[PDB]
Amino acid sequence: SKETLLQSYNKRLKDDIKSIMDNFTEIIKTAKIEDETQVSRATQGEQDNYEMHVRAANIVRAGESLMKLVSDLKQFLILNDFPSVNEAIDQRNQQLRTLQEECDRKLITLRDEISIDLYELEEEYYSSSS
Amino acid sequence: KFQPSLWPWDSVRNNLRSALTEMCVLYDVLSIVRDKKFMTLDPVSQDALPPKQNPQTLQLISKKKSLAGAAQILLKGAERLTKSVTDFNSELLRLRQHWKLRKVGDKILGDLSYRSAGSLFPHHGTFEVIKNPLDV
Amino acid sequence: LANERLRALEDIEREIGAILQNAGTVILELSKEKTNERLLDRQAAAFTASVQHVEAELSAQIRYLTQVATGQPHEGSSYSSRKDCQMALKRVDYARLKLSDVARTCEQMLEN
Repeated sequence: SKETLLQSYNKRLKDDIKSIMDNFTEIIKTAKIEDETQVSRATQGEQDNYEMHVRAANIVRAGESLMKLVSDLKQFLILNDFPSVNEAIDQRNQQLRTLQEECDRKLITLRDEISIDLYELEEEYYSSSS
Repeated sequence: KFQPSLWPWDSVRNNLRSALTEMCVLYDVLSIVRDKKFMTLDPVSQDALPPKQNPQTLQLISKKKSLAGAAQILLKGAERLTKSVTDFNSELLRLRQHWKLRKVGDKILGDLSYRSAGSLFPHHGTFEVIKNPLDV
Repeated sequence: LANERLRALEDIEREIGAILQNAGTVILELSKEKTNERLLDRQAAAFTASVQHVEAELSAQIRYLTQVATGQPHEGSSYSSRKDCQMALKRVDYARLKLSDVARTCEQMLEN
């Protein structure tokens, strides 16, 4: 339903913000240097490098998901935000009415001028001697 | 030499299966260690002398390199977003500004008939909207 | 119409700014010497302010969308006015063609 879709959007937003914050905080925490005990410097360093790269990838993925959320929200607004549909419909209607009225005024003035010319031509043609 | 039709993503499988071999080596060695037969354990007190101050300097250079790679992937994604934003929903703006639209399921449909304008014509004008920027 | 959409565009740009501020902060932390630790604090506050107001804008817009959603397909339209405008324009076109024909017969009469 509409409620269900809006809830789902809220869930996605909360999840994305939470993920960006958590990944950044975890990267900062690993960035701490600590004294080693039973971790074998080389292994500890490679594991830390992998963790940082994976978390950065996760942050970028969360940003892409936030872009997807913004796009979905834009689609919902363009499709069913009733006020803006009403202002678009009304503006379209008023513009088309003004164009119709301009066309009809042009046609009516054309008819009157053509009618006066027709009167002159009728007098000339019917009163021709031949 | 042939594999289940995976001609891209083969080298990732090589690295992952090499990891799978050495992880099976770890499971193997700790399992045969875990039984008393075929492998045994002896507690030995032995000590090592570190020739250089290894945790300080090694943790330093490794953490600066790790933070370098992390900032690289982050800022590369950032500039990808910059070039990525610099067109579909603008055409949906224009199309909704002229036409009557709705959404059912994932599909986005539109009405083409004058039934909003008063015709009781037994034919629905449902046209689909298809991203291809936009088509009908 | 341009208002809420421009808000969505701004939130797009600020998501980019959030990622760039993350990247700039770890850029400054990766430096061998990072003298501008005050600027590190400024970039950190910039990052957190970006994430927080992105959350604020998107939460506000989901709330506003919750207030004006109906689940019904909006039975309004603007078809009849477009139809009448098309008929008016085709009246004008018909009169143009007929005036061309009358002017052509007048040119044939005056031409001799």
